[PDB]
Amino acid sequence: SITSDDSLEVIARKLNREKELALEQTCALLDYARLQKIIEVISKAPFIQITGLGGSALVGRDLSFKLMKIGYRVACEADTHVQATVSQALKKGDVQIAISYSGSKKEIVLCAEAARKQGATVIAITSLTDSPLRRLAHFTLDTVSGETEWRSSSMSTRTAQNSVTDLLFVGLVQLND
Amino acid sequence: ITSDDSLEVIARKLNREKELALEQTCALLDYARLQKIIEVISKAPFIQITGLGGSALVGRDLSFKLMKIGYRVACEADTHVQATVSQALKKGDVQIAISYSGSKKEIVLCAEAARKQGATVIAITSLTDSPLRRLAHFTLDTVSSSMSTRTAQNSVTDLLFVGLVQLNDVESL
Amino acid sequence: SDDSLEVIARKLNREKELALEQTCALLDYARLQKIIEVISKAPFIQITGLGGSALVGRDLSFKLMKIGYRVACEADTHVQATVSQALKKGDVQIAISYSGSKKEIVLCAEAARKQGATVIAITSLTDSPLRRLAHFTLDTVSGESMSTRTAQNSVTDLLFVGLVQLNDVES
Amino acid sequence: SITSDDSLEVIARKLNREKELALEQTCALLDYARLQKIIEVISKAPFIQITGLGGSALVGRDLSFKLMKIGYRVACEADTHVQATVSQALKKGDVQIAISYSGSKKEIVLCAEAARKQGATVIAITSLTDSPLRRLAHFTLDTVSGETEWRSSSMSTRTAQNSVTDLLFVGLVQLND
Repeated sequence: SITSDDSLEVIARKLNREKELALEQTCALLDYARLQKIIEVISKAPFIQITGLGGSALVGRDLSFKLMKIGYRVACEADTHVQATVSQALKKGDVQIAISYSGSKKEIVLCAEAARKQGATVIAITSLTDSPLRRLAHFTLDTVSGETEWRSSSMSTRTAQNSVTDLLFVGLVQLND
Repeated sequence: ITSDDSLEVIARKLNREKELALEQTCALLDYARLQKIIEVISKAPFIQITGLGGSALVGRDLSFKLMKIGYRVACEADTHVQATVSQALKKGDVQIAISYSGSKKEIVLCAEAARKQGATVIAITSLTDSPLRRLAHFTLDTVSSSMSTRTAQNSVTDLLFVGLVQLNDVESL
Repeated sequence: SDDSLEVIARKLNREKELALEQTCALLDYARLQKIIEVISKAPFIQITGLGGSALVGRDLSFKLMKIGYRVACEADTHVQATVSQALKKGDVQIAISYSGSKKEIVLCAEAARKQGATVIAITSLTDSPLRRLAHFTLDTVSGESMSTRTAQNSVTDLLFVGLVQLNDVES
Repeated sequence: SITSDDSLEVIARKLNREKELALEQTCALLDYARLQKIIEVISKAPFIQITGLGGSALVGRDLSFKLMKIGYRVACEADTHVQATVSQALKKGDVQIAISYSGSKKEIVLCAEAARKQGATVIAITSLTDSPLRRLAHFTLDTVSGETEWRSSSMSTRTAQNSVTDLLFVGLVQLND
C-alpha cells in the first residue's frame, strides 16, 4: 500500500487510512455478548498477567498502568525470562491477557501454555488467523491490521490492539455500579 | 461519551474520538517543515526521546523502530535517568520531546538542558502556547481522551518514522 | 583516587566486605523469623525503592515471583505510588531505602499503613521517617554507594532464603 | 532442600562468606594489563549495548545508568526481542558487554553472534567454563564463585558480576576525570 512513490502527505494520509480500517474492522468483529463475559472474568481476577513482546508489550503495559490505577493486581514484564517465570507460577482463577498479532511467537505461546497448565484463564488479543495462541485461549479478541507489512508494521496493528484494550478498560470502569 | 451506554456505543464513540485526533492532527501538518525535521533526525548522531506517563510509552514505541534500523537512541521511563541523558547531550544531537501539555516540569527541564547542551529540540505537543513550544527548534502539533492523545502522538511518530525510511531509502539508491 | 586499578579493586572489595559484616552483625534472628512469617502469609507484596535500591527490589522480586508470590515492584515512581494506594489489610510492603527519608518511599509507606498493610523497612540505623513508619525494620550499614547495594542485597537474599526454607520446612 | 543448613544465622554467615570469596577470587583472576585495554576499548566506543537476562540484566542496567550519567551512549533493554534487534543493528567499533554467568543462554549467545556478525567488539563478563559466549568474545572478564554450597547461585553470581561492573565504572571515571 505505502510505496516509495508516495509524497509525505500521501504517506500521512495512507497511515491514517490503515489505522481507520484497523479500528473499524476490529470493531466490526466484536461479539458484544462475549466482550461482556470477558470483562466479568477480568473483573474477578485476583491477579492479572499481561504478556507481549516489543511494541505490543507497550500496549500491554499501557493497559497494566490503567488497571493498577484502579486497584487490580497486575504483572506485566518485559524480560522474557521473568515473564515466563511469572506464567509458570500463575494459579487457578488468575487471568492472563496475551497481546500478540501473529499468535505464533514462541515466548508468548509458551507463557499461555504455562498459564493453562497452572489452570489460569487465558484471553488472547490476536489476529484472525488460527494460531497456537488462539487454540490456547479461553476467549479471543480479534484484531484486524491495516498495514503494509514492510513499511507500517507496528502501527495500525498497535492501533487495533490499543482499541481493544481501551474498550476493555472503559467497560471495566463502567462496572462501578 | 457517558455510562448507561452499551459496550457497542462505547466502542464506536472511542473509535470516532481517535478518528478525530488522527485527522485534526494531520490537518495541521506543514510538509515542508516536516521534511526539514526528518532531515535533522536523519543526520543526528544521537537521538533522545523524552516523555512521561503515556507519552513515555509513545516514545519507547518509536525508539524501538529507530533502534531496529541502527539509529542511536535513548528513551527511558525513569524520570531522573532521562534527566542525566539530556544534560549529557552534545551539540548536533537531537531530542524529541513528547508531551501534550508542554508545561510538565520534567519535559521542560530536559528540553532546557538539551538546548543548554546545544542539541536540536523537536517538540510533539498541543497547540497550547507552552514553555516547551518556546524552547523547541521545531514543533509538530498534536490535536486530541488520554487515549485520543496517545493516538495523536503516535500518528506523528509513525509518520516521522516512515518518512525517515523513505528519505534514507532514496539516498542509499 | 590516583591509585592502581588493583588498589581500586581491593578497596571496593573491602568496603563491600565491611558492609556485609556490619549489616550481618545487627541481625536479630528472632525478629527475622517473625518477618519471614509475615511476608509468607501476604496475599500480595509490594517492594518499593528508588534508583539503585529499586534494582535491588526487583532482584528480590524476580526470585519471589518464581516461587509463586504475587509481587509488584515498579521502578517508575508514579506507578509505584498508585500501587501503594491499592494495598489491602494483610498485604505487605517491603521498602528499601538507605536514607529512610526520601519523600516517595515515605509516601508509599504511609499509604501502605493507611491502607492497613504491613510495612517492612530495609534501611540505615538513623532515626528516620521510614523507620518510624515500619512495623518491622531490618538494618543496613554501609562500608564507606556500591557497598550500600551490597548491604541491601544481603538482607534481601536472606529473606529469600528464609522464605524458601519456610515452605520446605512445612512440606 | 535449598540449603543443607537448619539455622538462619548459619545460612546468613555462609551466604556472606560465599559472597566474600566470590569477590576475592574474581578479583584475583584479573589480568590488570588486559583490564586497562578493556577499559580503553569501552572508552572509545561510540555506542555500547549491555546484554543480559533476569538478574544479570539488572546488573547491566545498574552499569548502564552509571555510564549514561558520565555521558556514554548506552543501550540496555529488558525486552529480549528489542535487545535482539539492537544486537542485529550494531556496527563496527561498537562494543557489546554481554553479562551471563553460564555463557550458554540462548538469547545472550545469539546477541553476541549478531554483534560479531556485524563487526562489533564483544566483551563477556562470564564464568571460566568453555562456553559459546566465551568462544565468541574478543575480551573476557571472569566471574567465579566461592567455595561454599552457595556457589553459582544467582546471589553469588550477581555479587561477582557487580564487582566487575563496579570496577569498570571506577576505572572509567578515572580516565574521564
